[PDB]
Amino acid sequence: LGYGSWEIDPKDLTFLKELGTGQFGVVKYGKWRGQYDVAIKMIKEGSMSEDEFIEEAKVMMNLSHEKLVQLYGVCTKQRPIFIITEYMANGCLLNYLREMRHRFQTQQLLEMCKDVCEAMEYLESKQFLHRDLAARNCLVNDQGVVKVSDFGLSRYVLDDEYTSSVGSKFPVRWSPPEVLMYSKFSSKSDIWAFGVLMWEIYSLGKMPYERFTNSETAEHIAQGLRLYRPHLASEKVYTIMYSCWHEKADERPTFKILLSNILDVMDEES
Ligand SMILES: Cc1nn(C(C)C)c(C)c1-c1nc2c(-c3ccc4c(c3)CCCC[C@H]4NC(=O)c3nc(C(C)(C)C)no3)ccnc2[nH]1
Repeated sequence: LGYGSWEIDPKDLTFLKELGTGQFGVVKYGKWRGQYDVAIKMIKEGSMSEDEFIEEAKVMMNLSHEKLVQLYGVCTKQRPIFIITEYMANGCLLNYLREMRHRFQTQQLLEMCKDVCEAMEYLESKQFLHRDLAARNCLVNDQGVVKVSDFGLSRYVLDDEYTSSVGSKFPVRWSPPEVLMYSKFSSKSDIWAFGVLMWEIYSLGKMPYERFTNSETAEHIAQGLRLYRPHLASEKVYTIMYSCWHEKADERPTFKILLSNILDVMDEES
């Protein structure tokens, strides 16, 4: 009584560990009904357009793919509201990449790219944009599988420093020229970001354009210059990520085409 299909009873949650603090505040690890691992976003007051998100959560619930971090439900009766998601034991892809001890083989790096590409192909098939695809917004489970996280939530951020294209928190380094110039988001801006994500993976989580500021990056990419080949990327892998950065959005591949290209390179580089 008093819960829709989207609604989780917060009394069913056991809080176990703090995972960190992001754009909407603290996120914790816990259990649901004593036995199911979950992550719990405790949505900071003022940080989210909550009513709009709650309506969208109904759509997000139905986005189900193995390589997408699942939304399990929301707790909306109380302030702060909670968002309950799939838990990922190996944490953020960016941090995971930066842990040199893993000493990833290039086949593992390509598999990470494929994991993300599968998730993104699924989202593309639902005409659903991520809008902030980057290694920091991917997660890794205890089997080393990478999944895409927090797809679509950018739409509900109430922080001008995140939303404004000249804001301090805006993902300049993952954005195509038409986003930077006209804030024109499309499937093809997710494609561009995916190419940068591939670059992050093969660079083991270096900052894209690490020697530039955001402002200098915007200027660089408007002049047609690009990231260049990470040491661990083969020429074939580099060709794939580079294909994501065509100046003309309509000349960039789809995620289906990228997936096919990644599978081909796996077959050629096994
Ligand atoms: C990390 C981490 N380390 N470890 C070990 C290895 C030490 C573990 C187990 C984790 C871990 N973390 C998660 C999370 C999670 C997701 C998002 C976030 C957080 C945590 C908090 C950190 C800040 C970003 C934070 N962004 C957000 O909440 C958000 N960003 C957005 C954007 C795009 C801005 C729209 N929307 O929500 C979810 C599911 N399983 C997890 N496992």
